[PDB]
Amino acid sequence: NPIRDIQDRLKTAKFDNKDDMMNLASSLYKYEKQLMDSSEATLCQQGLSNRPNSFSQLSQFRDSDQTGKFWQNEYEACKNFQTHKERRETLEQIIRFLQNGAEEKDADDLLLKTLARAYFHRGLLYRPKGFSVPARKVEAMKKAIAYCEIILDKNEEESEALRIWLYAAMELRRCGEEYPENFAEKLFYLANDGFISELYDIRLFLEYTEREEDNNFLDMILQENQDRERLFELCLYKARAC
Amino acid sequence: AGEKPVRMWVKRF
Amino acid sequence: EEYEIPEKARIKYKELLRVYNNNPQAVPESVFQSRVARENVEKLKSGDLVYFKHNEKYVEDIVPVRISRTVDDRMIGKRMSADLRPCHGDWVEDGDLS
RNA sequence: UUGAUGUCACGGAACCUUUGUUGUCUUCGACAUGGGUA
Ligand SMILES: [Zn+2]
Repeated sequence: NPIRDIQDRLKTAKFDNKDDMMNLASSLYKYEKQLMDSSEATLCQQGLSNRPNSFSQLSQFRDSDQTGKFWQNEYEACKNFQTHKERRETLEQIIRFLQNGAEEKDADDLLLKTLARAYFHRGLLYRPKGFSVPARKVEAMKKAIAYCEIILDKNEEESEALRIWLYAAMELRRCGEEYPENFAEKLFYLANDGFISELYDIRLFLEYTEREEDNNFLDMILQENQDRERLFELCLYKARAC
Repeated sequence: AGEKPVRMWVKRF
Repeated sequence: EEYEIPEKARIKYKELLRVYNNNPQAVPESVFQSRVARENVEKLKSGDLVYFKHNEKYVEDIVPVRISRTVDDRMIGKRMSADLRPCHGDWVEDGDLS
């Protein structure tokens, strides 16, 4: 029960504490979201016990009052769904709920990172219905770039925002579109950040090498462990490095 | 209605 | 020696005012009605002469005349079991849900 | 405010998806009033 979760959060909640206030907001956010969906949880017709105390705690919370952390955990649930139908639907809900926060001037970077990453992942799931590349896939990859550029203007070397910007830029190339204007500059900054031992990031460093002829990242690529699931990708990456 | 206080003679027993 | 007026006593007095005004058995002649009923008093203002009941520092009840009405300090919802109240109902506690 | 020996843009349906629904007997008996007396 979402209501039972809220009631438990109210029993042990310190408003100066940040761990409790994050759990209480999570229970409140989850209960509201299940209401908007006409899910079977809406059949819970009970209320909160200890009304005078529940009212005071809820009233203090609203005066004391993160959106980013609740929705970040909702996205991490998407990445574990087996079917593309399951992932495509949940990405639909995340995008529509986080659109309001993106418009706000005082928008948390965690909210913007989650929304840009949700646009990128939804862009990968657009099924073609013709000879042309889907126009929605191009728009999704461009929206993800726009959100990341909001973060990148404040901090030109944000580690995750650069990666999401570079992920969407590569998929624009795969769709026949050219690279964005600052693709050379954004790619240089990730090289300054260091080296990431992830297959989906190694290809970004190979693009850096082909444009800057810098050999520092190549030996790191050739030392990768070969116990990973997508072994064909790593063999191709090492052949490019060799 | 007591807007202006008034002095009066009172007798008690 | 002065005593404090809590928000409870003001609400009881404001309930008392509308009972005087909305009296279906009130005399037709406004001259025979009380000052509260005749002038249609709707709030307690400064300089008003009343009869008050106090305990220790705080006041309890306020009446305009010597013999008047005793307004209950609870809503009638508190005078029945909380289980017998409507499953979805109204707020009878202190403070406003607004 | 064009450029010219080359424009199918009348080459492209703002299209697709969501019950104004839910809950309530046109019902009915005890008062009203503030002092007065000492
Ligand atoms: Zn009921």
